[PDB]
Formats: sequence, C-alpha cells, structure tokens
Amino acid sequence: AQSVPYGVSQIKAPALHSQGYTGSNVKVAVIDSGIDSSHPDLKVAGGASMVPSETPNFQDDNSHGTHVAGTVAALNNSIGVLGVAPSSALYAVKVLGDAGSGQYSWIINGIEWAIANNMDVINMSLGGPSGSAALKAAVDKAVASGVVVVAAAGNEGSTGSSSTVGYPGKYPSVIAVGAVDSSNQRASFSSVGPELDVMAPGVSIQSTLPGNKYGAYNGTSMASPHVAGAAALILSKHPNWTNTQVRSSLQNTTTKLGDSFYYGKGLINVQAAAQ
Repeated sequence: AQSVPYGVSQIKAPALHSQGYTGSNVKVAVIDSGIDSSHPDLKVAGGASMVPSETPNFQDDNSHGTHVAGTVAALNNSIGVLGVAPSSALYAVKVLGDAGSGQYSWIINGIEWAIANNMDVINMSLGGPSGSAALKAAVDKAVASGVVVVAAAGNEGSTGSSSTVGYPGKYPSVIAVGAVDSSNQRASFSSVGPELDVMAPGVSIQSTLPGNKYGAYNGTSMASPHVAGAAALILSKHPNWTNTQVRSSLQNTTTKLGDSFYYGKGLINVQAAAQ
C-alpha cells in the first residue's frame, strides 16, 4: 500500500508532520530535469523549463527530477510512499537536458525564475567540478532576497585532502549535503570538504519514478532532498522566520556524526531545528 521510507523517520519530519506542519504554504523549486505530473504520488504546483529544446517542464526522460521530488513530497493517502515536505507547493523547474545536459547558463536563469516567483526553498541536487563567476553571483542573489539555497555537495570521495564538493555547493551561501546511511556512516561516495555543511540520508533512498512507479537511488543528490524539506516545514511552523534564521536553526541542531570534513555539522534534525 503506502510506505515510509527509512531516511524520512531517521531524521524526523514525521515529528513535525504529526505536530501538523507539512509546509502547506511553502515553495521548494526542484532544480533538476522534470517531474511527471500524472504520477499518483505527486502534486505539482507548477514551474517552467530553462531548457531551450524541451517545451514541457513536466517531461522527465532522465527520471531523477521525479526521483528527487519524492523525498521532498510523495502522496498523503494509500499508495506509494511518503514525502518529507509532503505538503509543499512544488515548483517543477527544469534546467537539465535529457542524457544529462549541463548548460550553466540554464542553471542560472533557473535560479532566476525561481527568484521571480518568490520561492522560499531552493533545491539543486546537481553541481560540477568547475564553477563560474555568475553561478555564485546568483547563488548569492536567492539567499539575498530570502531563499534558502540547498544542493548536493557532490558524489566524489577523497583525492588526498583537497576538496571534491562541487559547485554551487562549495560556494558558502549554500547548504551542501553529504550522504549518510541509516547507521549514520558516511557513504563512500560522498564528497569531503570544508564547504560540506550537513549530512543526510543518501543511500538506498527510495522514491517516485515515472509510469506508475517508484524506485531507489544512492546519491548525494537523494540526500539533498531530505534536507530541503526539513526546511519547508521549518518554515511552515516559523513561516515568519528569516532565510538566515533558517540556515542557523539548521546548522546548530543536527546530530554530530564525525569529523567536520566527511560529516559537516552532522545529521539534520527537523525536530531540534523546528522547535
């Protein structure tokens, strides 16, 4: 029937959930490649595409769009699983190409559109080994206005001690998510860096998949979605709170996991950060 995903209880959205807050009047933009709107677990509120050749923003070939948009917010009924901002207003913003189309200029005008309709929560479960002057220009802008910009830190590992968190995650106005498992070990593929902010549910995180389906993925970019929603709902309770009031209540309440550079602050606790 309907199933609670191991990472959702493990941070504790459902403490906030049975408290009544699910992020009804919150919006998370899911900055990926799509979001099937005929998926029985998803209610998408709207969005757009920033990909030139891909009309529908509600066409996801690459499958990750939908996958991600499900730790964030699958159903509330008797089918599939259980999202973690299960009540958000969710904005399908497309900037990825099928196959994996990487145009940085797609990425930026994506934050944009996001700025322009008042997004409260921003989620980018992408990034790369090179940056760009603009990227981190905008990146500043969304938080400036008052958006909380949340990304995947990235899926490298070590390479000695320098740092494999990628862009826009490395740029400090962002909350970069490292993956842990249910035993709060950091996943061998989770990037390491100074610039690593918190740790989250990234291994075998099962979510929504097109054609009446669901499935599971290992990703610094499956954790990144837990993280974004704790925040919704943080906001749902303290909807008056600043974009910064919020980062703060997030950095300083996790669960400590292990040295800062594999783990960051450790594990994000929705119930501690919420109140």
